[PDB]
Amino acid sequence: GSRRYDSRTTIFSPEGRLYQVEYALESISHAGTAIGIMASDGIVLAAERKVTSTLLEQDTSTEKLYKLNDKIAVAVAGLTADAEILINTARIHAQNYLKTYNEDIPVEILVRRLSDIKQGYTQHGGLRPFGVSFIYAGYDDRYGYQLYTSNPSGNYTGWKAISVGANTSAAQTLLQMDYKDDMKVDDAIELALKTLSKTTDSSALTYDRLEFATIRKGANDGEVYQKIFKPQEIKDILVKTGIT
Amino acid sequence: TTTLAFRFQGGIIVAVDSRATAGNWVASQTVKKVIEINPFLLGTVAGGAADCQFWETWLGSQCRLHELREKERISVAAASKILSNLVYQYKGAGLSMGTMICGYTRKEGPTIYYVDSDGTRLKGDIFCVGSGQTFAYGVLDSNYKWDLSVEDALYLGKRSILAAAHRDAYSGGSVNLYHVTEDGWIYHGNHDVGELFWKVKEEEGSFNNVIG
Amino acid sequence: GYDRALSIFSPDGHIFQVEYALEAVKRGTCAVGVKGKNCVVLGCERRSTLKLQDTRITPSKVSKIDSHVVLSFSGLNADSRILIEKARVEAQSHRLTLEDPVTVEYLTRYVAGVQQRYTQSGGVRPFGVSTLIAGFDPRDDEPKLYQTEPSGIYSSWSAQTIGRNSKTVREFLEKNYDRKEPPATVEECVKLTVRSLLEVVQTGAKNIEITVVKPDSDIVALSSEEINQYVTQIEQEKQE
Amino acid sequence: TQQPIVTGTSVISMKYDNGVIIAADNLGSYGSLLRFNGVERLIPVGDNTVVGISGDISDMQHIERLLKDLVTENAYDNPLADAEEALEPSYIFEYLATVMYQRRSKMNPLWNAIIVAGVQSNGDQFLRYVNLLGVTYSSPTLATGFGAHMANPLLRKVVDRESDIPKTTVQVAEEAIVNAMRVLYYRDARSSRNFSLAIIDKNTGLTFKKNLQVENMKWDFAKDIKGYGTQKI
Amino acid sequence: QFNPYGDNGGTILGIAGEDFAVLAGDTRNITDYSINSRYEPKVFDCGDNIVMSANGFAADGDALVKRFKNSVKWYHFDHNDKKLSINSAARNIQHLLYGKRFFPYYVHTIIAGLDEDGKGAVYSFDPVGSYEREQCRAGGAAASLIMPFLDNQVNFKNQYEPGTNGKVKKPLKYLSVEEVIKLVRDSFTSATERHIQVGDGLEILIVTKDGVRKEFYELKRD
Amino acid sequence: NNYDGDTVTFSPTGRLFQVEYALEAIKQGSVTVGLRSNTHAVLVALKRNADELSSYQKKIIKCDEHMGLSLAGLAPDARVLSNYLRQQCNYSSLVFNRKLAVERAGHLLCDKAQKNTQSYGGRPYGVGLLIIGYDKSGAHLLEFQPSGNVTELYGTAIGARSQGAKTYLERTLDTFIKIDGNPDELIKAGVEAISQSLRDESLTVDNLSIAIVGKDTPFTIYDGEAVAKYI
Amino acid sequence: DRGVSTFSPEGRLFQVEYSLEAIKLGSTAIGIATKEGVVLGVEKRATSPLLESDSIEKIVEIDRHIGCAMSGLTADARSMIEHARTAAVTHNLYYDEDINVESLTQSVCDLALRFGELMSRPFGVALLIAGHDADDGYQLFHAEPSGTFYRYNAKAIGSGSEGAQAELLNEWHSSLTLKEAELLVLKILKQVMEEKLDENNAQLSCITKQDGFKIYDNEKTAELIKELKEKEAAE
Amino acid sequence: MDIILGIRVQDSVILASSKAVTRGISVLKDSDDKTRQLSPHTLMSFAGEAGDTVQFAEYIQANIQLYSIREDYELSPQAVSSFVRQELAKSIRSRRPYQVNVLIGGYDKKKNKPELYQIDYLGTKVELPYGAHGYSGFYTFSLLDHHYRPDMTTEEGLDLLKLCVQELEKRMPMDFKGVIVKIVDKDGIRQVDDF
Ligand SMILES: *[C@@](C)(CO)[C@](*)(O)[C@H](CC(C)C)NC(=O)[C@H](Cc1ccccc1)NC(=O)[C@H](CC(C)C)NC(=O)[C@H](CCc1ccccc1)NC(=O)CN1CCOCC1
Ligand SMILES: [Mg+2]
Repeated sequence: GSRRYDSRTTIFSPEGRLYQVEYALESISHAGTAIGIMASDGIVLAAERKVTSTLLEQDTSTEKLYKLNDKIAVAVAGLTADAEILINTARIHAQNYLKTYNEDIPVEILVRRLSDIKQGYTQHGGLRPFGVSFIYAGYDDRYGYQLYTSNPSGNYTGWKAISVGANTSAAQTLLQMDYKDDMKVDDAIELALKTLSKTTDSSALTYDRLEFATIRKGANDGEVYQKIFKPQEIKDILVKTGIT
Repeated sequence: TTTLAFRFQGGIIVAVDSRATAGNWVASQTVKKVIEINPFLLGTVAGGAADCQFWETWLGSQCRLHELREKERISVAAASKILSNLVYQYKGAGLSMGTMICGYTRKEGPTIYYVDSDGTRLKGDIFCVGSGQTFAYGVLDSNYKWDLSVEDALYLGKRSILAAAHRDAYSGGSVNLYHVTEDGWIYHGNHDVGELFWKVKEEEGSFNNVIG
Repeated sequence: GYDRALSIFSPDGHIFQVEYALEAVKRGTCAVGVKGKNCVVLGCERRSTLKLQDTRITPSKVSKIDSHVVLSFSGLNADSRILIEKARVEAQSHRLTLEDPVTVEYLTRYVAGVQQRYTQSGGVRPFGVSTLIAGFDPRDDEPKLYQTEPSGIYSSWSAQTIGRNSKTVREFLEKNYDRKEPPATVEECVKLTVRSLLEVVQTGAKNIEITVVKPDSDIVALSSEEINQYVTQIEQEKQE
Repeated sequence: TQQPIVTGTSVISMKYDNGVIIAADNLGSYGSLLRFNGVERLIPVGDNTVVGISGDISDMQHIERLLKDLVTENAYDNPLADAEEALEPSYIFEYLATVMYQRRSKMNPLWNAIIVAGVQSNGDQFLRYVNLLGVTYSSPTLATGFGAHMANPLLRKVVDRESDIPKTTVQVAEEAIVNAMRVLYYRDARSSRNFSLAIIDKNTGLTFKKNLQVENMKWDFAKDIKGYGTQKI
Repeated sequence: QFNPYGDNGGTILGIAGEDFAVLAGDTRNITDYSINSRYEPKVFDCGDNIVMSANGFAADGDALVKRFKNSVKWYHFDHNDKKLSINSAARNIQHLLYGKRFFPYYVHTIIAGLDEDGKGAVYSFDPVGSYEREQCRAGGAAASLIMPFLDNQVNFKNQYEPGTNGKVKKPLKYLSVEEVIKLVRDSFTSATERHIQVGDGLEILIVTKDGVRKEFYELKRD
Repeated sequence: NNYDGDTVTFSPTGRLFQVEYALEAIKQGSVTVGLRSNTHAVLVALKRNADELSSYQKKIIKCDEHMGLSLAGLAPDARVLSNYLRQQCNYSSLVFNRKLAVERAGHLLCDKAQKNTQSYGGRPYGVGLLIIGYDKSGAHLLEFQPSGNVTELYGTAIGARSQGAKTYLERTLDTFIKIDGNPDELIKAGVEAISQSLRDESLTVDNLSIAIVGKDTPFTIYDGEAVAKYI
Repeated sequence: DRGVSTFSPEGRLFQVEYSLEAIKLGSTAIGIATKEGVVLGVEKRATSPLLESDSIEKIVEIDRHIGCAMSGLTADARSMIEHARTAAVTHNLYYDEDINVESLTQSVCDLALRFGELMSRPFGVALLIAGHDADDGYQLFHAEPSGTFYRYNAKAIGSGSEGAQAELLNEWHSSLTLKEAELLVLKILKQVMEEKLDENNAQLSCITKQDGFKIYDNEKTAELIKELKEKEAAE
Repeated sequence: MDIILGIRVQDSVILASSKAVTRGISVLKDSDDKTRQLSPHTLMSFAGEAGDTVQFAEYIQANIQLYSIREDYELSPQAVSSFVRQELAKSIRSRRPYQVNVLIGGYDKKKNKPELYQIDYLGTKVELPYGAHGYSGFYTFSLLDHHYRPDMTTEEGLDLLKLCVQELEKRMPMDFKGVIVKIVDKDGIRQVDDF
C-alpha cells in the first residue's frame, strides 16, 4: 500500500533525536538573522532581509517582523509561508483570550500555546514540522517586558538578548560581550544593529536590507506602543549610530 | 415508600418500609429497599423501583472497581458522588430516585448523603425520603437526641417507619432495620407491621386513634 | 488519520522507538530526587552554555501538578509540557469526582499510563521524557517519590536521579543514602541533593535548581543565594 | 408517524382438512371514495404460500417488492431452490413479522394487517397474522378489519377449534368464505363486489381464483320497507 | 398519531413449591372487544429448566422471550455450556428490560424454575426491570382479581389459628403440586367469570428436577 | 520474495504469497478428520498440548444445534470465524425461523475470508476449518481454506500428516458412506482414519476429540472418558 | 519496512513471535495449582538498591476469586488488568454471580490479536491467571500475546522459564498441599533467580475458595523462606 | 436555593446566602453553604435549579483552580467573572441550559479594590455596589438605595446586611433558615460564624 512512500516524520533516531526537527533547524540556520534585545524600558527587534533585489518593493513589504496584537510582536526565521500559518493561529488565540477574560493575553501563555502546536507536529500526525523559529517580543502587567524564542521542536525559552537564523553562534557571542542589565532602549537599538553589521554575510548593512521594530512604554503615561520602523526611519537610525 | 437514616452517638441507624405500589394497587409488601453495597456501605431506595434498583446495583459495581484499582475502600462521599453525577447526566429524562448513601470510613467517620434524581446531593445527620417522609420526620424529630443509646435509636427508627406505614397509604408491609458502626453494617431484622403495630400499641400505649 | 505503527517489536524482542526515547532522556539535563524523614527535595541541573537568559520567565524545571504534588523531568522539554498539562487536568478532575486530591501514587500511575499508551498507539511516537513525581498524600506525613519512563513502567524510590550523567550521581546516592536513617531534617536532605548534583554539574552558581516539598501543600523554591550557601559550605568541608 | 391514504379492507381466511383458503376484495379505497377497482391484494410467493394484505396500498406494494426480492435472493447459490430449500410459509411470515416489528420500533410502521396462508413441506397447514404493531397470532380462522368482526363469527361456526379442521372439507370451507365475503359486501362501506380467492392444498397445490363476484344476494325485502316508523306509503 | 403500543389482554400466574414450580397462563389473545385466538400460548420453555411468560403487549412479549431465549443460547457458547441459574436469568432479564427504559417493553414478566438448592423459585418483573423473588405472583389483566386470593391461600394471610384469640397465625407450609394446580385452576375459572379478557383455555407448565411438563384445561369461551 | 510483503500484491506468476503463508500455518497445525454418511456427519480431531503439565488445545467448536466445525492452525482466527458462523446461524433462526443451510454457511465463510485477501492493512485468516452439519438436504461436510476456497466432500482431513487419513478415506469411501443409522460405527471409521496420520504418538483418553451430528442427533462434542470407548 | 500483521514463510505472525522474545527477557513468574488452592509467585528484580521493592506490583487482583501474575513488558499489562477487572465486575452485574476463570482468560485473550493497521502492536507481556470457580475448581491459565491460552497444573514464565518448567515437571503431583506448593515456588524461584532470594526481592500469593485471592506479607513469606532452607538442610 | 445577597464596601465584599434547602413540603437541610471558593481572593455564591447549581459552581471552581496551577498566578475577579459569564452565555443556547444565577465577590490585589459582580443564568453580567438574585432584590435594593454609603467599613456593611436579613425574615413568605455570611478582602476569605 502507501506504507512504501512514508518518510515517518515523527520518529526517533538511534541517538534519541528527532530527524525532521534537526533538519528543520538546519534549514533555519540559512535564513536571515533576526535579533531580539530586551532593555529595562523596552524591547528591540532587528532582522536582516534575505538577499534583497533592487526592484523589490521595500516600503509595502513584510518578511520578518509581524504583529500578533497591540502588546506582542514576533521576528521570523525560516519559511515565511509556514510562519504566516502560525501567526494567524497566534493572532486568533490572543483574541480568544481577550474575548474570554476581557484582558490582553499574557505573553508566555501565547508563546506556550504556539509552541505546543509545533510540538504536536513532532509527536503525531505524520506531517513535516514547521520550518520556523520565532523571537517573541511583548509586554504584560505581570512580568513586564519579555523576550522568548520557539523552534520546530516546540521548545521555548526566555531571554535578555537572543538571535535566531544565520550566524547565531557569532551573534550570540557579540551580544554576550556588550549586553548589560541596566541598558536602555536607545542603547539596545545600537547593539542590535552593530551585531547584524558584523555577522552579516553581505558586504555592507543598508536600510533596504533590514526590518526593525521597538516595543517601548514611550507613549503617554503607563501604556505600551509598538513601532514598526518605516524604510526612511531605518535609514535615519542607521546614520544616527554611524554605520552608514 | 418511606425511608430514613439518622446519625447519632453510636453510629448510624437506617430504617425502611417494604411496600411497592402501582397507583393504588399494592404490588408488593416484601421489597428490599436497603441495598448492601459492601460491608461498610448501605444505600436506601425510594421512587421508581427499577431506576433505584438498577442504578444502585450498578453503583456497587463501580465501588468494587474503585477498591480493585485503588486498593482501598471507596469513601461515602465518592460513592454518593458517582451516583449523583450519573443521575445528573440523565437530568430531564425522567428518572425518579430518592436515595441515601450511608456508611462508615476511617477518614470520614459515620456519614450520610442524600442523593436524588434531579441532581441534589446533601451531607447531613438526619434525612427522611419518600411519600411518607413527613410522617417519619414528625416522630423522628420530636424524639431525636444525639445521646440516644443503640437500643433506643434502633427503636426510634423502627417506630418512625411504623408511624409513616400507618398514616401514608403508599407505605407499609414491614420494617427493615440496619445499624452502621465503625466495624460495618449490622442487620437488625424484618419487622412485619401486621404484628408490630399491635405490639407497639399495647406496650407503648400509643395509637389511641385506632379502635383497640 | 495517520495510522502507522511506529513503536513495534524487533527480532531480538526490543521496541527500538521506546529505547531511542530513553536516549533522549539520557541527553536531557540531570534531575535528582531525594526524600528525607519529613520532606522530599527535587534537584535539577541547568546547562550553562545558555547565557543572556531571562530566569524570571524561562519555564522552571520543577512543575506543580497540584498544591501538594510536584513533577520534574529529564528529556525533551516540549514533550514534558504535554504530560504536565494532562496530569494537572487529571488532578482537578480527581478532586471534582472523588472530593479529595490525588495521591502521589495515583498521579504517577496516570502519567505512566499516558506514556505507555503512546508506546502502542498508531500514528504517535513515545514521549522522550522520564519524570520524577514527588509530594505528600492528603492528610499524610509520609514522603513520596516516584519515577516514570517512556515505556510506561513506574516505581517508588528512596532517592533517584535521571538524565545525563545520572549513573554517576546514582552511584553517589547509593553509598551516601542510608535506608535505616534518611535525612532527618530539611537542611540535611537539601545538602545531600546539592552534594549529589555537584558530582556532575560543573559550577554551583545558576546551574542548580532546588525545590523543597513538605506536608500539607507546603512547597517552596530556593533562590540563588540560598542554594549558593550550600555550595560554599560543601566545598569548604571537602578540602580536608 | 404515518397516516394511511389508499387503503384495502378485510382479508379473510381459514384452515380446512388438507390446506388453507384465503380471500380479499379488489378495492383500493381513497377515504370514502372507492378510487381503484383492479387492485390485487392476494400475492402468491412460490407455489405454496399466499400473503393477503390489508391497509395502506403503497406499503402493500412495498411488501410485494420485498417478497419478490426474497424469492430472488433465496434462489442465489441454491441448487435446491425449487425443492428442499424452497421458501416455506413460516420463513416468509417470520421475515415479514421481523420487518413489521422493526418498523413500529422505529416509529415508522408499514400501515398494514397481513395474513400469511400456506402449506408447509411436511403437509401442515400454516395460517398466521401480523400487523403494523408487530403483533402476531394464529388461529383456525383469521381475518382483518371488518372481517374480524363479521367473518370470524361465521367461519368459527364451521371450525370452532383444532379438532374441527380434519372434519372440514374444501367444498364446505370455500362456501363459508364466499358467504362471508357477501356479508362483508352488505355491511362494510369500504368493500367491493369483486374479489379474489386462493386455495393452497397439500395435494392439488395452489389454486388462484380471480374476478369472483358476490352473488345470490337478498334485496327483495327492501320494497316492503317504508319510512322509518309511522309512514304507510 | 401512531400509537406503538397495544393491549393483548390475558393473565398469568406463578406459584413455587418445595421441589417444583408452576407457571400458568390463559391461551386467549384479544384486541379491544375482539378475540384474535382462543389458543395462542404465551408461557414458554426457555431451556435450563426455566419457564418464562411476558404478558401485556404481545409483540413486546414475544420480542422479550425471543431475546432471552437467545441470551440463554449465547450464555452456553460463552461459558462452556454452563447451566444458567434462575437467579442469574432474572438479573439478565432486568438488563434486557431496563435497556429499553426510555421506550419500554409494555409487559409484566414472570419466570419460574428451581434455584441452585433445588427449591422452587418464581421471579416477577415490572416493565422496566425491577424484579423480586416470591413464592407467589399473578400478572396481567386479571392480576388484581387473582393475587389477593393467592395471598390468602398460598401464604395464608389474614388466617389465624382457631381459638387462639387471633394471636397465633396459621403456620406457613409448602403446598403439593396437586394442591397448587387446584389453586391455579380455581384462580383462572374465577378470573374467567369476572374478567372479559380471560378465558378460552388454560395452559400450565410445571417445572421439576426431571424437566418441564405441560397440562392443558378448557376455560369458558364467552 | 519481493511480492510477499502484504496480501494486496500479486507475484509475477499470479500468486498471493501471504495467502500461501497463511495456508502454511494450517500444515503446522494438529491433524483433524471429517467424514459423513447419509444420516450422520462426524468430526475427529487430534488435540495438541504444550507439555505434560499443560491441557490439550480444544479443536472442535459448536456453531448451532445442527452445525459445528473443527479447526487447524491459528485458534484465535477459528474463534473469530466460528463466532461469525454462530451469528449467521442465529440470524437465520430469529429472522426467518429457518436453520441455516450448511452450503450457505460455507458461502458466507468464503466471502468473509476473501475480503481479507484483497484489502491493504488486513491479513488472511491463518486457519483451516472442517464444517459438519445436518440440514433439510441431509448430512454435509465442508472444507474451508483461508484463501476463500470452500469445498463440499464425503470425507477429508487437514493439518500435519493429513495425507495419510485422506488416502485412507479415499480407499474407504464406499464403505463408510453407507454407515446409516449407526453413530458408533461411523466414529470408529473416523478414529481409524485419523490413526493413519499418527507418528510415535497414539490416541489416549485426554488426547482424542470427537464430535457428531445427524438426523436425530444434535451437534455434541465428546472429550475425556466419553471417548475411551473408541480407543 | 513491512506490515504489522504479516505472516512469515513458516506460517507465524512476525510481531507475535517477536513479542515472545520480549517476554523471555522479563522477570520470572511461577504458578502452581493444587486441590487446596493455586499459588502464584514472582521475581521482583529491582534494577537498583535505592528502588523501594514493595512498590513493584507484579502480582495483581482481578476479582476476589481470580488473581494474576505477569512477566515481560509489565507496563503493557495495565490495560489488560483493567479489562479483566471490568469484565469480571460486568459479568457479576449482568448475571449476579462470579465469572468462570476460563471465561475471564478468554476475554483477556480476545484483546491480544486486536492489533494492526485497534492498537499498533501486540502486548509484550505474558500473564499467569489463577483462580477458582464452582464448576472446574482451582485453575491456572497461561495467557500469551498470540491470543492463545493453555490451562496448566504448574507453569513458569520469564527468563528462567525453561529451567524452572523442567523442575516443575518432576516436582508436581496431583496430591500437593498448599504449604508444599508455597515452598516449591520459593525453591524453584531461588534456583533461577540471579540475586539471592529473600522476602524483599520475591513475592508470594495464593487464591483459595474460602479466603479468596491474597498477596502474602513480607513477614509471612520470610518465614516460608526460613522454613524452606531448614527442610533442604534436613536431608 | 433562594436568597443570595452581596454588598461591596470600602475594603471588602460581603456575601450572604440562605441556609435552607427545601424540596416539596419538607426543609431537608438548614445549614447549607451556597458558595464555592474559586481562588484565595474570589468567592462565588449561587442559586437556581436543583443539581445545576452545585454542578455549575464546582465546574467553574475546577477550571479556575486549573488556571491557577498552570500559570502559578491568581486571576483577577474581573477576569473570573468574564469567564463565568461566557460559560453561562454558551449554556443558554445549549440543549439543556444551566439554570443558575451567581454572585462573584472578589478582592483585586493589583488594584487593591473589592469587586462584586452579578451574573444571571442568561449570562447577563453587571458590576454593582450591592446585588441580589431572585425575589430578595425586590426588598433589599430599595433598602440599600437608602442606607448604603460607598465609604462604609466591613462592620458597617455587616450591620447593613443584618438590616436586609431582618426585612426578608419579616416579609418573605418562605422560611429560609437564616444566612451564612462570608467576607472577601485583602487577607482572603473568611466566614462569620455568629450571625
Ligand atoms: C413508595 C411505595 C411509593 O413511592 C416507594 O417510593 C416505592 C419504592 C420501592 C419500590 C423501591 N416506589 C414504588 O413502589 C414505585 C412508585 C412509582 C411508580 C411509577 C413511577 C414512579 C414511582 N412503583 C414502581 O416503580 C412499580 C413497582 C412495581 C409495581 C413492582 N412499577 C411500576 O409502576 C411500573 C413501572 C413504572 C414505570 C416507570 C418508568 C417508565 C415506565 C414505567 N409500571 C407498571 O407496572 C404499569 N402498570 C402496573 C399495573 O398494571 C398495569 C401496568
Ligand atoms: Mg399505609
